[PDB]
Amino acid sequence: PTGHRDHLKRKTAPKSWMLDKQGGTFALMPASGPHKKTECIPLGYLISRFLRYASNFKELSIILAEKNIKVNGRVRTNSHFPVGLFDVVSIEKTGEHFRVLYNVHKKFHLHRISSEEASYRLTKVTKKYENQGIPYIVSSCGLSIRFCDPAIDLGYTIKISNETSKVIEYIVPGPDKVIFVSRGKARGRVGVINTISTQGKETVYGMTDFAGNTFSCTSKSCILIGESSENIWITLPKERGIRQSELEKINAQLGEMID
Amino acid sequence: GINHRGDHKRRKTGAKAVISRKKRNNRAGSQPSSTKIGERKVTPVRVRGGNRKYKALRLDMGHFKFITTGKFRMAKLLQVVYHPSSNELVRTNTLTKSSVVKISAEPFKNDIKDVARDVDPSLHESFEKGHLYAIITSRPGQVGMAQGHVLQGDELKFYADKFN
Amino acid sequence: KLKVFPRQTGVCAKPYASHEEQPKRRVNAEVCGFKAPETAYTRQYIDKKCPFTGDVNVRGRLFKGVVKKMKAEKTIVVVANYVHYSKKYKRYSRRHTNFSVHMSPCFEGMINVGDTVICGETRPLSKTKSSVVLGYIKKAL
RNA sequence: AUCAGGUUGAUUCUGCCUGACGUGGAUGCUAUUCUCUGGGGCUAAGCCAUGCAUGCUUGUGAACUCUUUGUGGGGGAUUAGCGGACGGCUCAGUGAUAGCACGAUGAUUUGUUUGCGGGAUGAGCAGUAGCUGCGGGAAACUGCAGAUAGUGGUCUGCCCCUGUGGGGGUUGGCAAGUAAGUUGUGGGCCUAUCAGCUGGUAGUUAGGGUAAUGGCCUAACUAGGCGCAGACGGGAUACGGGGGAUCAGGGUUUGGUUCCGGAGAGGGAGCCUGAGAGAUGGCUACUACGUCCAAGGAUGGCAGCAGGCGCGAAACUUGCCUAA
Repeated sequence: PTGHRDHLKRKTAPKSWMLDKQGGTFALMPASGPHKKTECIPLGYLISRFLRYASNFKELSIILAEKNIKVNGRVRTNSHFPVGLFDVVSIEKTGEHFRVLYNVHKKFHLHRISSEEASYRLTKVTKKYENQGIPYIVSSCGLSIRFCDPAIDLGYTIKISNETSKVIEYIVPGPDKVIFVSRGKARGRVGVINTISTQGKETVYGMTDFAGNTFSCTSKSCILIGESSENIWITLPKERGIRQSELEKINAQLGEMID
Repeated sequence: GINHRGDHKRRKTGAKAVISRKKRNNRAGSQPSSTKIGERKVTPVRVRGGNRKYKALRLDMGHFKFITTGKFRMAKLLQVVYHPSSNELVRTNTLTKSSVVKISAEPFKNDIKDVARDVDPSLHESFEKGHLYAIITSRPGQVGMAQGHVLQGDELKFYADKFN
Repeated sequence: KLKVFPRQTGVCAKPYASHEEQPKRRVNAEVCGFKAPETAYTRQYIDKKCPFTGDVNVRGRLFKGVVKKMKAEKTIVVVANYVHYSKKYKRYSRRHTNFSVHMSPCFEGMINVGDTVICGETRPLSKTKSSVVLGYIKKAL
């Protein structure tokens, strides 16, 4: 036990992938690349469980070797390629576009979009370095972009072209904005910033759902997706990320309990 | 071979060691290379990751720097006169880091004539016998070369009291 | 009894300089709330293991203790107190841990057996030392 | 959230012994069906007959071969490349150097994956696999001659550290992701008919070695370091957790065994190739037991899946599979 492992047992697969407990002993192992390993799903599951296109694996490998898929406007033919949050999946025949999201139950979700919305991507700026006489910035999906503004720093959200891969414009975080929580206890919930305070080298955002509930979370689990409550830069899913509590779910089915 | 683990040492309280593993190639080491003077010989070794070190077995022609003017010259190595740790490394003419060597003085003939025989008169007396003193700040067993600077003033007096 | 010529790692002076005009000693201000002593500026010593004028970085947890011994060269023994909870009997017990700590020479005539010190965590410094003294508090009479 | 029987001629007590309820192993009688879930761990980490458990891809095209024939085709040997460090089995060693929890790496390396960067169509000589012949040996294995791709030296240029001298190298990169190494503190197995223990032992200064910090190793010098809040020793069926059983509460007992971490391949050592091994379906030696021979040599590793012997109170098929 000093050499890398190449297999996944099925009990250890992440809960967001929604895999049945039986159905074999193994699960697809994702490859290295764009996103982290705890924040991606293999490409081959998206085409046979979330679209139910291929019923098999002999068929799923006829769809990928015929070059019919494009992640972020770029053809992919590998079933282990990893796909992450806010990524566009395009399918030429039967023209369609999807964006990869979460539920409020914290599972994955494919959300259909239009064509002039399929030329976007939102990411956070994490690193920044200079090499060979050029200034770079590093995305949160892992890319480097050269020759951006000199006034983009760690934390801002940037908009990537997705057909030339170049920055368009960005968002600086401050009160009266919108947020998507990409991980943690509160994954898949949208809010509106109220206060920004500090602690021992931390920043915490007080938030407020689109229904009145309150909220709070560090700045490492949040991406800005809007300028104000009616200026969001992507299309949200059907439910908008509310997460009604369990008191408020039985009254829907049972009414109130007045004295 | 040489191995750099500490699984075989007595404990902080003095208790005898208990070993439950064979040695690992993770922590393997080498025998000391002993760089002598004369007729350059350097060897490339293959190290972890596929990378490369250069292990000098013999060397001539250091690459020294005159500090007051800031110019590099390539001189010739004559002999070793002081090593701070072991003086059995001076009887053998072995070149480690921070050993003081006696160097040939011709290539610095332009540089030394910007200093008078005023406050440094001990630098001008050895120049007329034909040699200067230098000191090595590279690691000849790890990079395959000697590289240092010439002693003047404060340094040259501190070390001169050592090797007489 | 020095064996090499004394000079801080990082600065480089010139051979024929004056004793009043030559480079300045570089010092710090340590983990945010600890200022360097004043015997760190006005003193001559070379310590590569010193937190202020040295080459070590302090990234880790800070702890407190009581000076128990001062008998080796630049190394003291500090005792730290703590407590453990028993579940079956519903009570605590008092316990201690021993540390070997690096004391730089800028604390020469300051710490005595019985004071309290604040130490920081470093990379391994010897077989038993992995921490350093940052400040102290002299005992009250 | 419960009690019964038993010391007396009769009595009230103290006190243990026994019954009444679960659970893991072995065993007697007796048995119709289907559905889920288990089965050589304890004794011998004892010894093993026979079969199977690891091979693929070409910008590579030999022998041979076709065509009325040419910078033509078929054919498939060998070069070159990738993998065999994972998967599977077991619990001897290890009482904390392992494992779990929270930390440091500003002290480090990372093939395949992703996005950027980077690349000698110059001279001049050596020379090989397959292939075509002569052969040795009981075997297992092997030699010599002939002629050719890739290829290997040396100059030339290119790049690097320098320069009022010179000296090296032969194209090897950056950032993410994935993996790996190193390191701090803390935890109820039993034992004082175990009370004092420790010499690379505790520290300083220099160098070597390493991918990297460090007595990891060496030279010189100081005299330290741990302990009834149990040191240093010795014992028992000691792999650690996630977990299991019992059941008012508080507690007691157990975990060889699906998932994650470690360690090992009869016993010890030492190494090569490679991004990664101190590898055992890799190599070399000593050592336990061996096996085949024409006698001079050559060889073995089921704690992989079936199976056999042995051991014991104690545990299944030498089956079918180009489907999930």
